Amino acid sequence: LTTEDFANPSPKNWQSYGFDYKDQVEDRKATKSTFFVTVTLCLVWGSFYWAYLPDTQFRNWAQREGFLELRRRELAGVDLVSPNYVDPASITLPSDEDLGDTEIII
Amino acid sequence: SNEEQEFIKRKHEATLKLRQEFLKQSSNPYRHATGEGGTVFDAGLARFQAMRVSNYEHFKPTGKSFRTGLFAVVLPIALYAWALKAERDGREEKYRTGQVAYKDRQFKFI
Amino acid sequence: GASETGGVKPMVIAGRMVRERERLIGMSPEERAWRKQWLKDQELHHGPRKVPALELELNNPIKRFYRAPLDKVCNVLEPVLGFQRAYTVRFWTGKALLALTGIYAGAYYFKYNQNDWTRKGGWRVIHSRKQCVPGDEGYPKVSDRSAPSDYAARGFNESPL
Amino acid sequence: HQMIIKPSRFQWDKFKDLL
Amino acid sequence: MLKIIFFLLFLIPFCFINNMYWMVQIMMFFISFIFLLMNNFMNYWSEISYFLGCDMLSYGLILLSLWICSLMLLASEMINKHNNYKNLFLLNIIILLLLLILTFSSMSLFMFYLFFESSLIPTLFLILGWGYQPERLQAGLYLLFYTLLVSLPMLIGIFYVMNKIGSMNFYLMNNFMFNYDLLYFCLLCAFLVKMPMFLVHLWLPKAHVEAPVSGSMILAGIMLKLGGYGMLRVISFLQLMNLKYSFVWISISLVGGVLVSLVCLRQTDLKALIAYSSVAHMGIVLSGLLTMTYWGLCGSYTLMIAHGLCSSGLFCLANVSYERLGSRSMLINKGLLNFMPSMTLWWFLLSSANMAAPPTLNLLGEISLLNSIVSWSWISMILLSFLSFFSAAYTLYLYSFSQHGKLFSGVYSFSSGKIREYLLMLLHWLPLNLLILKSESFMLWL
Amino acid sequence: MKYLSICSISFVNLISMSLSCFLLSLYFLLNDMIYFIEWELVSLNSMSI
Amino acid sequence: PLSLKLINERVLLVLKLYDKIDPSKLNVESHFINDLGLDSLDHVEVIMAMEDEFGFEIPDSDAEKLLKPADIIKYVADKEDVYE
Amino acid sequence: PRSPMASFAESVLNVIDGPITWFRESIVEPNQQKQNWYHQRFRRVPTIDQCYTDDAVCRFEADQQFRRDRMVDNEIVNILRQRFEDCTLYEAPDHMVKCRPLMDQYEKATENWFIKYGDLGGYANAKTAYMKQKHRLIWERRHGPVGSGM
Amino acid sequence: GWNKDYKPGPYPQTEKERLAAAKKYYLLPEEYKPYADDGLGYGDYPKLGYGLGVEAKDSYYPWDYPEHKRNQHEPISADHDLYSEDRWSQAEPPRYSNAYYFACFLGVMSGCLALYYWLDDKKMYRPVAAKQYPSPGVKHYTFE
Amino acid sequence: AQVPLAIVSHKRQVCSLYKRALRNLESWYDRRNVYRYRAVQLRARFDENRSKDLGEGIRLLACGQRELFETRHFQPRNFANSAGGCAFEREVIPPDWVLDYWHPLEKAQYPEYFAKREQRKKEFVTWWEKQYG
Repeated sequence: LTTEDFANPSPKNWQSYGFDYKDQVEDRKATKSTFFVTVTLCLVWGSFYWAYLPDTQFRNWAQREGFLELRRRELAGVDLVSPNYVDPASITLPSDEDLGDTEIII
Repeated sequence: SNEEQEFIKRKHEATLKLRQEFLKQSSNPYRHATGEGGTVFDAGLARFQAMRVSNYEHFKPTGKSFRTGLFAVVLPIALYAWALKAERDGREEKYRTGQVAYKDRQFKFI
Repeated sequence: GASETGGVKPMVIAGRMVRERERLIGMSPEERAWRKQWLKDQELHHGPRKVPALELELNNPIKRFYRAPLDKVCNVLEPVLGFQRAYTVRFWTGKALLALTGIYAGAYYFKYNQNDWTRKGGWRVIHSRKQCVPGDEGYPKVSDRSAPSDYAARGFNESPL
Repeated sequence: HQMIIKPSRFQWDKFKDLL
Repeated sequence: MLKIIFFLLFLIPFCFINNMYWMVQIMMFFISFIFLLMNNFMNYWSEISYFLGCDMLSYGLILLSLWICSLMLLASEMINKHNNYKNLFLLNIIILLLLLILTFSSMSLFMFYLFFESSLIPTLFLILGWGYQPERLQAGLYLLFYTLLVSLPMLIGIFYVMNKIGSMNFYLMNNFMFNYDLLYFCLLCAFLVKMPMFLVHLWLPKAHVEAPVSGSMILAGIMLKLGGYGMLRVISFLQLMNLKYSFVWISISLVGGVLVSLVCLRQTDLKALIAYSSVAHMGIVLSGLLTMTYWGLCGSYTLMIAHGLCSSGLFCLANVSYERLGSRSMLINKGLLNFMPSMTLWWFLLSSANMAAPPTLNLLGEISLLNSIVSWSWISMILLSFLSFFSAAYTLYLYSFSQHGKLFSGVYSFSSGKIREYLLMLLHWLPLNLLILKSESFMLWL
Repeated sequence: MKYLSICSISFVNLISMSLSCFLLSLYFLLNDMIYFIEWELVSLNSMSI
Repeated sequence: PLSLKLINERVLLVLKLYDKIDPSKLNVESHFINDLGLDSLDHVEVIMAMEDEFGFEIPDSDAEKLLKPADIIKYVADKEDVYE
Repeated sequence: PRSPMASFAESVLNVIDGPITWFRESIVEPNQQKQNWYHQRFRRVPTIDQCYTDDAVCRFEADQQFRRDRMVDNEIVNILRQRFEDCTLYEAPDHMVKCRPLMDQYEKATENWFIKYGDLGGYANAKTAYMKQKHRLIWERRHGPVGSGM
Repeated sequence: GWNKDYKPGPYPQTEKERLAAAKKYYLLPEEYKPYADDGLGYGDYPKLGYGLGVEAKDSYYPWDYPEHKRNQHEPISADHDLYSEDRWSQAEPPRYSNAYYFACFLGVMSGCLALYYWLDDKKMYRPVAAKQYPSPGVKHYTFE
Repeated sequence: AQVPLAIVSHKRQVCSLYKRALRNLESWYDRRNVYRYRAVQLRARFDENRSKDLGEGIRLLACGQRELFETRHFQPRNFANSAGGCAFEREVIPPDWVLDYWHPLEKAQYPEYFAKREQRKKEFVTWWEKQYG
């Protein structure tokens, strides 16, 4: 090979991409389509979809309901956080003779 | 000693033959021109690989191996499990008895 | 056929003479001639030529689409200040425009669409009280907020609910 | 100007431009 | 759901058509995009279709399965360049991905078990078919016999739970609680082998090495997480007994994490060192799972998601040096900064993801896991510091010795890096930093 | 970066950022004023990363 | 940038600054033991003189393999990679 | 305007504030349609104690309102902590005196959160907190308050 | 050409097996030295130099591989990782023993901790009183 | 291509001890005139001692090795460009066959250099066939 062969490279001496090693047509089509289905679909349009995803978890609703509840609980003034799951008068506790020897856990 | 110089000379002749083999095989233009990547075939690299992989075939349950497997693996596992169980039982009896207050207990996840 | 090596056979050329310790233990004069020929071959007289196919393949059409008007700005200033002094003022025009665009976008975002009580994921800005010295308006000054609801409101006090 | 022996960086630049 | 399952079922006839290798990964990334779209999930089961439904843990695991299989078709171009059986490889990958989607979207314990032990046969087929080693028979037999030996009595445990309760659904079985030792051992030890312990690991470093690249992706990417998903489904009704017997497994997992992290400093293979590296991080996952906290469960789910990407991305990096330098030996792999300098970006970006890294989801999984284990006992601060120090003591060794230093003499000429490989290691790292954004998705499954 | 020095680009960029940060630091000493902005990532057990 | 004539001038300058070597008897092909009267420790002094002059380290085998100033010129020109 | 630095900062603030206010009131504020979005309100389904053991319809609904009440109470504790943080920033030298009622309210909130949802684990059903409340009220009946128990 | 072909074999009980194993590992018979017959110890593999690491070996020797400092077909040591150039190797042998270094360091540390924590309540002070801060209940006086 | 032989003579041993002793003396004494004075003192110490026999020379050589090990400097002076120095092998030159794996459009930037390389390839393959073929 001489100087003018390297100065103007032949179009038949083509360096392949990673996808196919038989013909140049299958390299370009698979390269452009694989970059289409990963970058501009799964990473950009999918991330744009996940940015404007609605409240699947209710974390925004939890913050709004927490702000409204802290507005209304300190107005009543009973408890900012309620310690009891149900009302202590509504729950019917068993008697000491009813329990006997049962493991009370605290 | 005169026996040392003959041994060193024989080792140098063997090293010279292996060096000539390496200079023949490392700059091979045909093996470079095949295009498939690889390395010059070194025996000691394959011996090191099979030394690192296969080791059960030279293993026997002796007292030295039992002492190594006891003091290296089983004893720190046993001491760590005993320490964790003792600390958790000592904290759990204080938690279940009621010796700690509600607002004075560590790790409330709050 | 796909040629990864450009159609020529890849091989080493300089041989065992690339190592400094193999150069010193002994040289045949054919190896001296080969090393001298390799060192005369490794020198370059002129620089690399501007291959347009590398610039064509290494630039997507979107890059040319968003770099065309600044390229026109650099080309219209090309005979005035030369190539080196016009590419500098071209490169520090678009980058200054990008910096001012980022500054204006960040200013608009942090003072018009900051985090409020209806959203968790925004940037929640908390500011401290400015120091008041005499010569300012209202030097006898206490804390304006005193209620627990005024602290960390995030715009809850102007809620329609 | 001695010519430095560097590996090929065409594929990385083409990957960057395609990305 | 049924859309993804019928999509893969009608993608099955793509294998029998000639010159159809690259369209299947295109349609797999398209159905991964569609699965990115269907994200209306909360902590309970949604999109209930017959016996198939999905919650947030199942959503993240199916999305990880689809991403790992879509990159698994992208990594294996050696199957496409040779005339190795592309149709059988594509059929095995589609069948295995369908079985993983079916065992993760299972509403009940039994269908989870059935597709869970159906999944090991295509992994067996990939290991004994497409590997490049004489010890593939030692690789697949260890895996199958370990998992089968510990998973057969789990079936007796599963029907004992069915006979005591009546149902197979996860929610109705969450109500009940059992106080039996042997039921706990049956329903736990199969997952305790399926994720790596210290004592039961053996199938892992002798099945990762002798497999193909695709066996390495499917083993370190999603099939160390079948056991994690199984323990996340089983631990809810075995709380009293695991609180009695969890100190043994947590102590064994922590000391084994320290010891296996000491093993990797004495490893001379790239593919074996990542194989033992999967043992150390899943030891932290196992130690944080049995504390039953909110933070332990959430950080375990986050670290399994963030580990299935990074370990698979490290296993792609050891493949692209094995294809060119001809061996997986660590002595041969030296100075690849001067051979492939553009690859060294992805080596350090995926080796840093194996340790604590600033933008990755692995740190957010590791922070939320060390919280629960330090909260569990104060004695664990001694050995979590040693384990998390030794983790980057060994993980920096693989990047340092493979990607820095003098070059290995006597290496023949190989090809340069390719755009497919740069794209393959691009999609193993940009999910790791794009998922800290919307991280309440991939963490709060409860 | 082509036809130019990346060191010169980084030099001019970091002098501009250093001058901006210095002129911001002089404004924050006149008022003794502290700002603290917060970006939520994930919230659980009333604890926010 | 060096030359063979320059390195030859370096070697003859250092060997003619040695007071135990007569500059009339000194030559590029002169042997260090048979032609010139030098001790076994004098050649080590010459070797460390060339080390301090040329700014590298000469090993002991390459110290004992040098017997002429032209050998020192050939050893320096091979290490510092000049032939013209 | 009383300092060269203050005048320079005022000029920089005016140059910053001008074009963005022009872009909002000139472009963003016109052509924006008016729509109404609402805060979601949930009715109170009866809890885990007012239904039978064999019914799984009540267990799902009471578990869902227990999860919702957990997220709301977590936001109560989070807002009460952010109030203390804003007290610390706004009252920068004198944070010792003013932030004490807020810190006491936050500590009471943490204590009540650990009463209700404390030590439940990762799998906290609505029935688990109810049985914890039953055992806590029994231990309060027979052993007094926890912290001085026998 | 695999791991099952080239591998360490059984231990050389007899001398002819030792000669065959020495010729197998490209080592002269006098150099070859197998390991012990214990449970941990390898069989048939040579015991190479465990004296000091790769940095002790001659860097001026012309090696076939300048990295790892070894020639072609030379048997790699079994603990090549521990005795590598990177970790736990010295170019020259150390001047002192291993315990002298730690002994001097913890001796200086124990002396400094002891002499500091003995003098922790003998801090000096200027001829100065307590700093007077104004209180609404307690008043203070000047000297004029 | 003379590979060095591993046997070391007794005169080579005492020459290496003399070289290492003067290198340690240069490390200890930084000023050149004081180092020259101490070097002449050490040369006189060697020159009063070279007339002894072989076994006494071997024993006193071992004693001198022990003395030089005892007086060894903690930071010995070494040349930076040589092996073991402060800046040895700071850059690593890859072999030239990676130049054969360039793109042809990247090969077009140095066409005279690549044509000379392709000319030199035939000379190298005939030289390799002459040498090892």
